[PDB]
Amino acid sequence: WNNIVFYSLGDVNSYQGGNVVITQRPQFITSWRPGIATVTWNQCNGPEFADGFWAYYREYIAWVVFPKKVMTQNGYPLFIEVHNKGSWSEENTGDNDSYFFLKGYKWDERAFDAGNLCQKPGEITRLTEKFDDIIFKVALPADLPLGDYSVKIPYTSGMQRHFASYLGARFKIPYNVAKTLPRENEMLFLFKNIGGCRPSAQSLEIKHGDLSINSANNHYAAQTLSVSCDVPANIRFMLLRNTTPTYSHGKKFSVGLGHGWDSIVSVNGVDTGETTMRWYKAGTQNLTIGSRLYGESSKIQPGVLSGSATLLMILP
Amino acid sequence: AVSLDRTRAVFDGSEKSMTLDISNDNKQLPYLAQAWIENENQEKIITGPVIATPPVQRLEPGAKSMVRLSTTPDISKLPQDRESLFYFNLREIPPRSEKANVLQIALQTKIKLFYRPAAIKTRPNEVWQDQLILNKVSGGYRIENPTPYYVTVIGLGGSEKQAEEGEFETVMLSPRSEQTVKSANYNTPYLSYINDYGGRPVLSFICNGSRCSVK
Repeated sequence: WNNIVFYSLGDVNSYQGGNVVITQRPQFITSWRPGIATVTWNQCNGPEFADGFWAYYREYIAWVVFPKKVMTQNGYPLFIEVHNKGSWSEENTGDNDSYFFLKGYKWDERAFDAGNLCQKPGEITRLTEKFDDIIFKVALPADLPLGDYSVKIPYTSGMQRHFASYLGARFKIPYNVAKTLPRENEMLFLFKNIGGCRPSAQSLEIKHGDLSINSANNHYAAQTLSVSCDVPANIRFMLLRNTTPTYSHGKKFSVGLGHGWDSIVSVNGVDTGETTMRWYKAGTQNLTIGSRLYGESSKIQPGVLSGSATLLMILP
Repeated sequence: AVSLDRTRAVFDGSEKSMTLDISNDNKQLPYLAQAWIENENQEKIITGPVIATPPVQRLEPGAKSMVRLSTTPDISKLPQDRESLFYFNLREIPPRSEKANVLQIALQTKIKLFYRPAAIKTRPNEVWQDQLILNKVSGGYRIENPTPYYVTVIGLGGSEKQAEEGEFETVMLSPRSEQTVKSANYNTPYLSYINDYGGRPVLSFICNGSRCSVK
């Protein structure tokens, strides 16, 4: 005979993530805590009660069925991630909706202790076993509104019990049914989104079609990057040199494109190679990177040009 | 097009390390995220009291990841009664481009890094650090800061609107320094900070002769 019982702790608490930028991921800690855990599900196929006459084997396992995603009252949907799980064993990648953290405490503990082997729904016991804290770090989309939040996140947490006749007891609740269990324990999460700016997420290539040998001497091309923003912001931009240029231009910024060809690279019309975009009010702003080519017959060479630069953003 | 999680990073002196999220927001291509630390002179420090690991990593298109700022016991040579300044950089390395004449550009964030000892460890609550003393002199104010902390003032004006909107060359005041900045005299002044968490507050002042304390 095999016999399974579960209790749900139903823990309540709140965690202040504090002030974060939209790109920043805030965090909360889901502590396991002893307390008075109520039975809510069981699968019984053995003796109802236990006595001194006959022995039986044990297996106790913990559970925390934490939801994979949540949506704010604002209607925007938050995403949760596991920063630090601990000695807990997460055991279900396949299912999307919830994480499945669990820990086997006992296994094959041959015990004679008399009492209730199948407490039916609504009965209670005082669980007094500790486990690790499970830490979570939350993901916020750029469109999240600025200000204070208070996301109430429900979850199940509790200790599965398995009393058994057979040696080497191995019975565990299915993941599907684990999801359906009462999410009695949930902890409010409070955090503040100050917001922040994020640049365009794209390839920065600037293309010139034809080598043209000597004829393409002062050839021009350029490309633009968006830089969206929620709040007021300064972003000191500085083009940096990777490939060292062949010729010298006084205060103009330059990059070697190879074969005795430079590119005088500019940003918002600046040969100097430094600018500054500023945000008084919110919204995006474009940033226009000029590449002007330059060579001279003395060291002009046939071949395919290519160089590079590093547009460095000094966020103060 | 990898980017960082925060504008500016504060290293707790009590703790041994800290994790900063990055994320390859380009979803068509994979990228390499070079990560490094620089001293207050903005030069690279390779064995330095703080170090960042890993120095390079492949981020698959769309993939988010971390970097680890951490300590070496030559941190004890730092001063413990005040913050020390570093900068944590991050440079994206693109896939070398398809063969055509092409200039390749590469984004790089360069945030501030504040080693803050445990002796001066801040309250969890945004602590004030509001003690500031704008002193009038020819050409404008001379801003005192006798706090043991780095403080970037981003604006100065007559009102909360002027400080927020009005043009001003940003100044970072080292702990225990006084520095002159150019500005028109204000009957009641307004200085705009950038706090640990990143948002830009506004302090308002009360000028009793040369000395102006906060309200």
